[PDB]
Amino acid sequence: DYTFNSTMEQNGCINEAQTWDSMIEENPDIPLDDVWGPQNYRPCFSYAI
Amino acid sequence: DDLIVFYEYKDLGCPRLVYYDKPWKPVVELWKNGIVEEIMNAEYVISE
Ligand SMILES: *[C@@H]1O[C@H](CO)[C@@H](O[C@@H]2O[C@H](CO)[C@@H](O[C@@H]3O[C@H](CO[C@@H]4O[C@H](CO)[C@@H](O)[C@H](O)[C@@H]4O)[C@@H](O)[C@H](O[C@@H]4O[C@H](CO)[C@@H](O)[C@H](O)[C@@H]4O)[C@@H]3O)[C@H](O)[C@H]2NC(C)=O)[C@H](O)[C@H]1NC(C)=O
Ligand SMILES: *[C@@H]1O[C@H](CO)[C@@H](O[C@@H]2O[C@H](CO)[C@@H](O)[C@H](O)[C@H]2NC(C)=O)[C@H](O)[C@H]1NC(C)=O
Repeated sequence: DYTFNSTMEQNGCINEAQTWDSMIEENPDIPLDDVWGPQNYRPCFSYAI
Repeated sequence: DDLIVFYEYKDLGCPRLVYYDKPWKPVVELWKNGIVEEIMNAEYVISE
């Protein structure tokens, strides 16, 4: 129960981004520290990724 | 005959929309270093 200010559009995500829930669902058992980070950043203004 | 076409979103993107029995010519733009600089006004052709 905590949300944010804007949506996926109105900021410029041309394609589907990466959000916290999808990243958590991605990594099953490992602590939250190694789930999402700068080694895993994929940009959303992408059109091709 | 039974010809089939495989659309590629990633190469192309969302395709344009035009309607039946309307005179249309595309508008083409020239880009230098990822910057819009001038509309192209020279002779060009299209094909399939
Ligand atoms: C802070 O966070 C914000 C987002 O919340 C970031 O803001 C965005 O940063 C992007 C990177 O600097 C800006 O880049 C855009 O990327 C688009 C890429 O699209 C290309 O399209 C061609 C085909 O034409 C492909 O070949 C390429 O591979 C790409 O897919 C560009 O289209 C886009 O250009 C314009 O952007 C304006 C933004 O107003 C649009 O109105 C316009 O229609 C067109 O899309 C641009 O180059 C992005 O603009 C920017 N967004 C905003 C709202 O600011 C910041 O970068 C983050 N801060 C830092 C320091 O990084
Ligand atoms: C998100 O909510 C914030 C409120 O904090 C909005 O921020 C405003 O942005 C405008 C645009 O420049 C500023 O003039 C206001 O001063 C800002 N308000 C505040 C209280 O800081 C923002 O517009 C919202 N974003 C969206 C997409 O709705």
